[PDB]
Amino acid sequence: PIETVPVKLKPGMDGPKVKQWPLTEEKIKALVEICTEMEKEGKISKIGPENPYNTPVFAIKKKDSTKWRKLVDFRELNKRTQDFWEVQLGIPHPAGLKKKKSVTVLDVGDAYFSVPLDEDFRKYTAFTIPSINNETPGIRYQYNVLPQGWKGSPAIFQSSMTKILEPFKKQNPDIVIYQYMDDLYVGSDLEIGQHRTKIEELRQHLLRWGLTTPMGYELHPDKWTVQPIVLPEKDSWTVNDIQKLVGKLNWASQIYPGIKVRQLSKLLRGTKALTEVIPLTEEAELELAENREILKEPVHGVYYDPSKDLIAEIQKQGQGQWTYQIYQEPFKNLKTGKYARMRGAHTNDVKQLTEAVQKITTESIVIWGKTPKFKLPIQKETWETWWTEYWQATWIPEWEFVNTPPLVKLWYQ
Amino acid sequence: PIETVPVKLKPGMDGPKVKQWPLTEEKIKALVEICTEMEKEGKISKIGPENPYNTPVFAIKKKDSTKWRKLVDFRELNKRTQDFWEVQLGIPHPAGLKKKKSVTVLDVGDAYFSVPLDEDFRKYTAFTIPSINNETPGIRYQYNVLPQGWKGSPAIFQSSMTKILEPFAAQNPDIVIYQYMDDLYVGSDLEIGQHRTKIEELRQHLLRWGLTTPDKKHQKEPPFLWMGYELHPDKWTVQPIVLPEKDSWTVNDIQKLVGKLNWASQIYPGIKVRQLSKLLRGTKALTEVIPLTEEAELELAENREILKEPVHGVYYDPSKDLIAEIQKQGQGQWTYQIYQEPFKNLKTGKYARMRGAHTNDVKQLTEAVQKITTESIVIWGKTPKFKLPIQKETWETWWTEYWQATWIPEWEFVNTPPLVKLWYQLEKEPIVGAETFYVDGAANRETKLGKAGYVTNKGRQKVVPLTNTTNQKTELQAIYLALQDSGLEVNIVTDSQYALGIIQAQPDKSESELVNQIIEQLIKKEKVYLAWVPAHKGIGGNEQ
Ligand SMILES: N#Cc1cc2c(Oc3ccccc3OCCn3ccc(=O)[nH]c3=O)cccn2c1
Repeated sequence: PIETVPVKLKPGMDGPKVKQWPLTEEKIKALVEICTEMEKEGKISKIGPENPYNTPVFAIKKKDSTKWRKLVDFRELNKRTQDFWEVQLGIPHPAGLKKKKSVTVLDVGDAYFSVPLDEDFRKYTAFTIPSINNETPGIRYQYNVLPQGWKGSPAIFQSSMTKILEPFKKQNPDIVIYQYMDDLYVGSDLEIGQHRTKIEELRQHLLRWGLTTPMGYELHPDKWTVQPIVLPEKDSWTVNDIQKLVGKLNWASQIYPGIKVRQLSKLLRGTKALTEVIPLTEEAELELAENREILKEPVHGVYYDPSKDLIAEIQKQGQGQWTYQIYQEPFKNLKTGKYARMRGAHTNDVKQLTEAVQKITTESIVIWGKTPKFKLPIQKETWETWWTEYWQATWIPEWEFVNTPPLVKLWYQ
Repeated sequence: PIETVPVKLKPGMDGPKVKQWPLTEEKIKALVEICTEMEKEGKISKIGPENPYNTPVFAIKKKDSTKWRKLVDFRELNKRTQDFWEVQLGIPHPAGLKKKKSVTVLDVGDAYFSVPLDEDFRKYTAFTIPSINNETPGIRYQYNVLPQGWKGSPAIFQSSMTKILEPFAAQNPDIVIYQYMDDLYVGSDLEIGQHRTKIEELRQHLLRWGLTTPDKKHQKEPPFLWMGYELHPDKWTVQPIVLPEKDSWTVNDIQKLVGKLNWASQIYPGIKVRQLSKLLRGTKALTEVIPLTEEAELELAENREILKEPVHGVYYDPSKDLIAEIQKQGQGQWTYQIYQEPFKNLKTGKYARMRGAHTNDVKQLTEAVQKITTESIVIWGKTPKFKLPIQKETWETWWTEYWQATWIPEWEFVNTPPLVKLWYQLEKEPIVGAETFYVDGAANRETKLGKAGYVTNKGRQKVVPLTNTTNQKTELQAIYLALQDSGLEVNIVTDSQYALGIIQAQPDKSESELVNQIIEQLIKKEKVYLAWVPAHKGIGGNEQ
């Protein structure tokens, strides 16, 4: 009766053809095991030379658990299915989700495995498990069921998900539930404990309806905002300090028009030593106070344009701290923030950057219902090599790499 | 009886329709002689006059003209055929192979003609042997097998061979078969007799599926010449490299030279391609005769000296550690060796930084480690332990303050010079008891004259005129002037974000001589604090 939901591609677009990155023997073995089991379950099947298309595949860890998880990178196929998952079958994004005091993220991905995939479309799910040293051409598969990571999967399953969630939504009308990819985001204003009990109730509800889900993952979007720019606070000021001040303020003159550096500039008029301590005048203090006052107000006329893509820029602040800005257009910031982590040695740069990208992406999902394209402060090949190590997410955001940044530290810090 | 692979034409297209007049007579007769024996073997089939499609046919000859050869130009059909999976992008590297007690190379003849073509697609392969022209009806044919030069032939053949290999590979899990397009490479730890038995068994297997294999026992004997390599039983190397000596050198000859040198660099340590590539920097005139510089000829001489004696690599042992060691050649060139053993290299290689006008040793070392890591992942499926000519405190100092995110795996320090060091570090805070130089420079986009200069807090002022310089050049020249005229501790102030950008990157070398001199000065100094201010805000700025 239900058969399979037919999937069409935007006319003029062929299937994705993407290279398969070389993998560790360990990860190749893990993928072989996983795919053997999946083929045994009918989820995927082997294919011949007449299937040109290919999608990248990786091996990550699921919960941080000792068992491997297969991660298919569907970004390209998503771009090519956009008409299907966005316009035609699209899922509405609630704007009240970011309001809730606590948001838990549940993994509903397994739900997609039961539902079959449209025959004619299956050839576009093709992927290759690589061989070391090109010993053999890789192992070729295609999906016989809705694949995780594809945006068409939750789109097709949307009705079923709605029907399953309906009895829970009625008993809890003040609970917001959104579905992005394989993830179900649940917000509430409840106390942390009773919130967790409610999330557990939802777990048991989904479970007795057949949906399996694998302390907890808890965001707090009510604390999320656009962070204000902070000027240095010193008892005394030297020539150098005032120079950094005037420079930073002049940079901020792009974000706000109403910045006046005049009285601070007239103080440095004579050419002096950098370490010479120069006291502030009354006009200078007036100007500093005025600028500090205008600096704490949000930027004027900054709104989110749904059609435009989000852009997240990250910069490294040292000492395990990173800063980021999410924006659609230059010098208009929809979101800014700072990410940090554990002390001692839990750590290294790539790990922190990865966890940061995941955090920013999740925030971006909760807020605008879509992911930003990152500008990453890292060598391309380095990131391409090490990113799958620390990656716990089931989706993959878009990214590129910058050799540029001038940023120093202090300006965003 | 091989299962065919279904093939479609590209959507919105139909079978190729072409007309071929050429040529002559004897070629037609030869085409008849060939097509009759081909039809006899069932590879092709004569179709009665209909309205099918058509493809051009040519007839050519190999050496010893007693042999005749048929050729079909399929380009018009290939454009209309569907895309296929990539056969293979690259070849296995000998350093990544594992030693087997015996290795046998088998090659199958008429490989494509030994595999069937999808039935419904066959009609698109139709061609015509023209009768000598009285208007006499021509001879129509079509392929029942994979045609040579057809887009789908290599991939379909590959998969066919794989599926044919499947049942034999199940009965013999302890023998290793590498598949290359026309070739099979089998290997085993089995005693020689058992090996010959297994190989003959495989030969009969393949023969039952219609695949021919060499009748002479194993055919070729080690060492094998494969894809430019030499595989000996216990060792691997490259086929002999010949560096020609000429009075005149064109761009093509330099291309070939750089090619051979690069190809040699995998096994032979020390090969330097820098200057010879500098000759090839020009994109202009691919036929242009290029005079060799002295550095290029010295480099080439050194490469000849290295290539004088032969060297060879060993194979891979999974039971042993994978080590990689890096040395700096000093011109911005780096070399490395990958080994499980002290006197034996699995392979070697080189890294060189082409992009950017400014860099430093530590960054380049990082990049090299990246390249080696990638290559190791590709070839051996793992990453090597690193032996690096850098102190841990140096590396730490670098990656802690570096704006990017860098990563190096477990590595140990090797004392072999030249070491990788930080030749200077700018002060993070201004220096008390040090003269403050306010520097500036400017130019004229038309005349390109311009000037550089400084004004200090102690009253010192200087302006030096320049010729054939740009704005950036003068902006750097100002800072250089400040460095020249100051003491061992100096505070410089510049309005140029460019110059600040170049200097704060802490380069230990550059293409520009100016930047080099600035580096020398920075090294000579004890404490240097460089600071930036907005230009034209009328604070500490120079006006010239
Ligand atoms: N013509 C040629 C040719 C031979 C091979 C090749 O040989 C092997 C085949 C199966 C197993 C191990 C092998 O080699 C392992 C290393 N080795 C290679 C040669 C030899 O005699 N002994 C030996 O242990 C592999 C890849 C490309 N090739 C190209």
